[PDB]
Amino acid sequence: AGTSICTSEEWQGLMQFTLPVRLCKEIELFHFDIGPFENMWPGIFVYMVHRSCGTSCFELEKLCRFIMSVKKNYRRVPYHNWKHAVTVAHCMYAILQNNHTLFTDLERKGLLIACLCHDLDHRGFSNSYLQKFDHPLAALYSTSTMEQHHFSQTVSILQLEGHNIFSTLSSSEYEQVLEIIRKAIIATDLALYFGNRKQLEEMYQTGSLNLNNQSHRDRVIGLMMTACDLCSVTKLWPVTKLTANDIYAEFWAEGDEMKKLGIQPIPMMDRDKKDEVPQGQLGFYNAVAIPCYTTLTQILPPTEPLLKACRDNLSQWEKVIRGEETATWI
Ligand SMILES: Cc1cc(C)nc(N)n1
Ligand code: NI
Ligand code: NI
Repeated sequence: AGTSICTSEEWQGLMQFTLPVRLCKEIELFHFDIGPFENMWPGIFVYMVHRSCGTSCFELEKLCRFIMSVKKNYRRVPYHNWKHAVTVAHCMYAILQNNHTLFTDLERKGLLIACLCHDLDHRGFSNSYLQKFDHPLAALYSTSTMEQHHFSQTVSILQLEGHNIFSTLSSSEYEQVLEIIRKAIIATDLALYFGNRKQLEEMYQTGSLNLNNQSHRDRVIGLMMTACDLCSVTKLWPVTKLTANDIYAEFWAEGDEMKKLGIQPIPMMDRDKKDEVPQGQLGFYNAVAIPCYTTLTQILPPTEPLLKACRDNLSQWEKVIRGEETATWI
């Protein structure tokens, strides 16, 4: 109920934080895994905003209140949580650093914020669930149901006293950035991704793609959002594999609720069907991740390491299917 607000101790604590020097180098790399540095996550986000957008892009007090309140509005769910938020934001930073002047200052700040915020107040339930059982959210938001909620939650956070990090923008740039953020968040609806990716592939292959064309820009940004949302699949295998455990933990909890409502869940969400997971992952990589990073690499060549990593993980799932797994810890 209502929007949660960070404590003074929380945001002041973040203000005083300094990132260990060794990580400054690592954070630049696509494969960087935030996993082992939980206490540093919010500081890691400040760092990325500061490197990408300058230490004066936002008032530091407002930025630190914003970040710690964002954290407090992620729920303690197995996957769509704070850790996922910072991970997605880190992928965006890496894409932007490698593609820096293709994007405006306003686009970089909006996108880094959009990624941090893009799953705000996720409950561990899919759009499929919300719509199947007519959750109130589905009444309010007929398509892209959770994504429209994530955007609404973002704007609610900006509206907290002292949290409006975009207040100092010109009224016109203010409207532009909220639009950048809205579009970016809505684009994290995977339902939209299939069409977007297909469109982009065609525009690329015919050579009509034009980043001076706002609709094209929006689409490229959309695909960047997908690439970042799915970046678990671009990490080193052990990291990818542990993250998959958390994702399925959420799926099986949803499947359980469906069973209570008289409906057998899709196999992916069925905890009595774990034998099908390796094949399910294969389908996911072949249908979603591989094409995503393939097209992104065509459009932004510096993102190639994402695609190489995703390819290596596909291979690992293939090995699992064939019975070639080595030891795994959970
Ligand atoms: C977000 C997501 C969803 C699925 C089915 N697999 C993976 N790896 N990631
Ligand atoms: Ni989402
Ligand atoms: Ni997400």
